[PDB]
Amino acid sequence: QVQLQQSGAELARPGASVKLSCKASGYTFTSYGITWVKQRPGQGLEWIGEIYPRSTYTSYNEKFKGKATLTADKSSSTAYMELRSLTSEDSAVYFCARAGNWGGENFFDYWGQGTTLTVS
Amino acid sequence: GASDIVITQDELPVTSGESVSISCRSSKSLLYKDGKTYLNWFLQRPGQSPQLLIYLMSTRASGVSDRFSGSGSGTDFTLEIRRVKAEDVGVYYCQQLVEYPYTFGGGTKLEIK
Ligand SMILES: C=CC[N+]1([C@H]2C[C@H]3[C@@H]4CC[C@H]5C[C@H](O)[C@@H](N6CCOCC6)C[C@]5(C)[C@H]4CC[C@]3(C)[C@H]2OC(C)=O)CCCC1
Repeated sequence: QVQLQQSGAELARPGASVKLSCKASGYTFTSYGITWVKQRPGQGLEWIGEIYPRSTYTSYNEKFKGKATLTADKSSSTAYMELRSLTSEDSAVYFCARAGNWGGENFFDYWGQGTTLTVS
Repeated sequence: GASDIVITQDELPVTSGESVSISCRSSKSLLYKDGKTYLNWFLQRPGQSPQLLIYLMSTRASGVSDRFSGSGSGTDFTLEIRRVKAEDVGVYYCQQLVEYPYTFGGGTKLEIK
């Protein structure tokens, strides 16, 4: 059973940073990637970026470059997203999801439950 | 981003057991040189994570009811929802994966009468 388990909701102050985690289990973590999505309260979905721990490959939406930093720890099958210089626009639910390989399988097939960030 | 692919969705309360179709248009073709069309449909139920319904334009994801079907041309797409149920309530999104950045439509809400 594939599972992605996200860290708990957080309250943060403007100007602070936070580091959100996404723990993967039930499959070979390094055979796939992890991708992150933002949803502001009441709003749509936005793609942040992806990371592939085996090759270290990353891709970012330019909108989030230097707001979001994606890392991964192969030794614990955990992906991280650090959000810096927080503002009220950063209040959202952040999801992680699996990212797949060439051929288009396993893209956004499993999701974490989301982490709510509230910037005060 | 000025050059990002823009995805537009149509708007729809649906009577239980009736049917709706949701449409999605892309500003560029999502048909890649490999012959596949990189268009996803998601349902995000309230308080839940988005669920992949359809990928590669027309392939139903594992676990998804055959009440959902996807079709399209490469620039225009449709999600058919048969025999609508309470569990179908939420926001439907289409998403393209043909080019970076990946982009989503603005969502289509479905509410049950
Ligand atoms: C069909 C085209 C659409 N794009 C391609 C782009 C493709 C990626 C290019 C970069 C690769 C680096 C990475 O190191 C690779 N390794 C990970 C470890 O295992 C072996 C492979 C896979 C990798 C992430 C590719 C996976 C499939 C990628 C996302 C493709 O997208 C899809 C949805 O299939 C083009 C631009 C936007 C996405």
